[PDB]
Amino acid sequence: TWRKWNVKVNHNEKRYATASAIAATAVASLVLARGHRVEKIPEIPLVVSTDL
Amino acid sequence: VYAEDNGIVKALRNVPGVETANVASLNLLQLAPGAHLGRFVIWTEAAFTKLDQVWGSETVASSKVGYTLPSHIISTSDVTRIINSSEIQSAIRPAGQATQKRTH
Amino acid sequence: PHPKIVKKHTKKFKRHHSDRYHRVAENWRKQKGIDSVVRRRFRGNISQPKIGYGSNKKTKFLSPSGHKTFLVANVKDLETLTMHTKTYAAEIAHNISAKNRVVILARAKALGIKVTNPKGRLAL
Amino acid sequence: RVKVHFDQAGKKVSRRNARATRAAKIAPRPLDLLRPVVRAPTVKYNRKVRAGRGFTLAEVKAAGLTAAYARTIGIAVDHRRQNRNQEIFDANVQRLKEYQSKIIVFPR
Amino acid sequence: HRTAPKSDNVYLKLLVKLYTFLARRTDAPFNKVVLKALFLSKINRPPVSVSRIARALKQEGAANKTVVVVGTVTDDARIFEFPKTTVAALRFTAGARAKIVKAGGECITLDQLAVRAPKGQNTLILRGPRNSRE
Amino acid sequence: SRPQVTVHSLTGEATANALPLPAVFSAPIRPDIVHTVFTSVNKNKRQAYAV
Amino acid sequence: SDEIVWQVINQSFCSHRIKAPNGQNFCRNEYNVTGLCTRQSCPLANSKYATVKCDNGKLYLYMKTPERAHTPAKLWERIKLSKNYTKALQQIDEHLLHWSK
Amino acid sequence: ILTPESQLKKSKAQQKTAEQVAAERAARKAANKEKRAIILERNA
Amino acid sequence: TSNFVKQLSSNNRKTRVNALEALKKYLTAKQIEFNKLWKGLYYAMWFSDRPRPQQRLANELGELHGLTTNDKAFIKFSRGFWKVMCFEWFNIDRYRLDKYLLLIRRVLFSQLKYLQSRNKLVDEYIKKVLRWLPVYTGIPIHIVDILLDEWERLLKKEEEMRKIAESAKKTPLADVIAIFQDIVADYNNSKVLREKIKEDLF
RNA sequence: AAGCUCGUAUCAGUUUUAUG
RNA sequence: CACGGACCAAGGAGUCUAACGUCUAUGCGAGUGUUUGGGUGUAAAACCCAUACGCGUAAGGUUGGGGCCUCGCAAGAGGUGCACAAUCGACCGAUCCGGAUUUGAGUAAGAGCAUAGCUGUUGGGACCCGAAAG
Repeated sequence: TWRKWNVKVNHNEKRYATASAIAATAVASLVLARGHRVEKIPEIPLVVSTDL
Repeated sequence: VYAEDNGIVKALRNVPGVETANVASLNLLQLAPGAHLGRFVIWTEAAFTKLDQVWGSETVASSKVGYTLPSHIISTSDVTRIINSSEIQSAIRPAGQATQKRTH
Repeated sequence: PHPKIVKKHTKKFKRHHSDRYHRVAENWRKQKGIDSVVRRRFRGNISQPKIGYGSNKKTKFLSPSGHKTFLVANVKDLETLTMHTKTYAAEIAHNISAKNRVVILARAKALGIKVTNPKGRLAL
Repeated sequence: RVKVHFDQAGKKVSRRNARATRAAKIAPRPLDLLRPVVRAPTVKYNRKVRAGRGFTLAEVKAAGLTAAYARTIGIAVDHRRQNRNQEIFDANVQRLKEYQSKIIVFPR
Repeated sequence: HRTAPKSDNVYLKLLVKLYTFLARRTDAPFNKVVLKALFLSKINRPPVSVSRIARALKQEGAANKTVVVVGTVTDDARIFEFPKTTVAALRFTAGARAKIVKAGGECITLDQLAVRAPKGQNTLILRGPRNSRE
Repeated sequence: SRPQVTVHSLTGEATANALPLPAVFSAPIRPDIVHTVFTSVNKNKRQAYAV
Repeated sequence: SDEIVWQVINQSFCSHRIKAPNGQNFCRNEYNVTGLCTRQSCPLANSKYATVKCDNGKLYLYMKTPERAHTPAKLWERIKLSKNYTKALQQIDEHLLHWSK
Repeated sequence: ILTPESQLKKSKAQQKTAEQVAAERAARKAANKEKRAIILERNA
Repeated sequence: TSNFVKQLSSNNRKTRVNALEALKKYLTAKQIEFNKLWKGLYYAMWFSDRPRPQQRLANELGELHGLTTNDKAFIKFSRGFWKVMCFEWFNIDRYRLDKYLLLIRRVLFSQLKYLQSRNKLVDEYIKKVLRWLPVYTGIPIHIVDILLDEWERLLKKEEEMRKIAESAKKTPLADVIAIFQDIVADYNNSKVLREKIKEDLF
């Protein structure tokens, strides 16, 4: 059980990967190249009023 | 995504597949489901605005202490626009056939 | 059309001593015994696989009738072949039911694609 | 032999819970005790200032309250510590005076 | 005697995809130098502390040259006095970044260097110190 | 890019409001890094096992 | 910008891609010409694109451009096309004008 | 009513090259047709 | 101004069109203001369709110059253009360079058609172009050839005598080409654009 | 294998030529 | 020669970790490391971070010399020359009275830290199975 089950990852760098992950939520052809029938959404980033 | 929960999360918690995250966190595993980029986000209006506070731009500083978003190695991502530019195309000898002609 | 299709070697390679023993199977494997006859290539023994048998990049992967093979499940999948009816021919992965095959059939003749394995699971 | 702590996830949850009960009874009080401001030894660290154990007799006196009462008002007292540095003494006294002025006390 | 950089990093794959081209059509030596020094490893790209730049511009005509470092530029506080220059390289330590732009200079990626100076006309390429490591 | 974004109502139509882009959408995409950070970060929830 | 969206599609996966037994790999997108996702046919990394597609009616030429790139719900423009094969072809190479060959 | 203007610069530079080479075509006809003389007289 | 910038950038057709209108009814009534207007427009061109309108605007932003006071107003107002455009130039797309080269033309032609009014003024116009031709050598390449051709577009066989009388005047162009010869004769420059000029001076 | 500081302008299980 | 094999099925042997490495990638860069600990949590995850501590931070003259610039269609010619190479001056901890030799991957202008990956040495049962005694 003392097999390493976990990995330490630089913090700064990890924010790098978060930053990028958000960025791809924009380009709107990455939203397709993953999954996501999005073709009928009105606009991207799809932004809905706070009222939700 | 949202910013401050006024009671959304309970509405969506049941409905299949849908899932929310406060902006203060943004779970990578829910942005990039398997390292295939691009979750499909519905930001809300407040959170979208929060999103400068969180990360920060040339004006608003950080809120994640001592941080800045990454730089760029290129200036501009799309390359062909460099190469098919008039600004290179005047520096370079002319072209070939792109499919040569079998000799002998 | 296409060139004339040449296999360079048409006989499946077998594993040394496959038949004299069952505890040995027919899937080719190397001989690491430095004494062995099949490794040092003595006359009259079986023929190793070796790269030179590699077939002709033009006709490689071509089924005999001249098309290639592309393996489809539902009709929405064969619609990718609207363009190439002259190169690829498509056949129907085994687990498809007898319910949907007949659909892939009708629609696959309309498009004019060759289905290598019709008559699978279908009577009249 | 080899101990490997897989509960560093859980132990912190039970430590949050512990403090969550210790404030489920004592609720008005602040879980804690006022503590002096104390300079460290050893030419290496002496420039740093630190948390100590308890204020003192004297620091408690000149701050206008008495030991045995202090301990019950939230202060914490350490009887084996010796006030010398004027400045440290000052910051302490001040820190109490503060604490006094900020607290309340209920009746009985 | 190499082909493609060791890297996963997309953006120097688009650089490389640019500089192969440029090197091929323009047939200038500049491109072969810069590219042929791009594919190197991380040990082989010593970072160039900006004090070495300030050293380098102390020669003649150096007012007009865009000095170039394939590596990263890393500022050094051992200089308070820095020229007006224009630098192009891959990565800038934000320290160096703000140091130059404060001092009057300009700092721009390799792409923009190509667009500006495809022949690499009137440029300079500094190699970071090499053996100083183990 | 785009200078600004159109909020939508819950009925789904447009709205007079407009929002700048956060300029986090200017940041590089790095399918590499996402892939490494996401193998390492994905490993971090594992209950142990042994025999 | 687009070349990146490509390279992402050329290393990670598209939701849609096939990889036939020989080396070549289709693209099952509803909207594309040629049905092979490669640099110049994959509708997801182009930003300028045109195909032809049946409605169950006649064959609408669908077109897109960069400008509706961010507005997918309506991005593809659409045109019908005549029943004159001749006139059709003239309509096609009509609308496409300096769209590349 | 439609001027694409990207293709213009190309059509000019293209054109100039094509008629720079057609030079080398004719001049190369003169070159070769010349050679088939000298080399012959020297074979004799 | 901010309401202009944002009603032009607002991504929709309507808000953009009607914001154009208003600005026309406006400029009848400093450097920073003008920059802001540009970036407004620059993003108002970003959107376009089906190229006929894509042209129609290129006119529009041309016409917009047609509106020693206005001397100053529109010399500064164009300085804004050349600055914002050579700045936000190189971050453009590959496919858009269509529009912004077209527009870069209709503009330059519109600065001329104004400065053709009566023709000092001109000298200061070259006291922006001078300030500006000599970064991103992509654009001078364009204004060189398009310079001369579009100029011939102004003055509109014997027609060539109509020009070469009118251009036989040759003074404004004499000073323009004086700006080119300025940039060539120097020693530190593109080394490309130099060559390209020496193609198109001739 | 790796670096670059060569493809420099590098030699050779060889013959010669003069000195054993 | 000598050892194994009657045959079939199934099982069956370079693993894990720790300490030092070499390389490659990655993030930052005179810094460098969030994860003992706090806070928050949609709860063994994600996100945030105070104070410390680990490792690092102790310009000469010439000559050649990738690139560059100029002339030259061209070979070549002239100028500037980064890396380091070498040349003879230099500063420093240790050399007998500023020196006779040196000095130490010391300064002369930094290059490191951390994680991943392939691997290598060492101990752990350490590729699997089999020594007698104690």
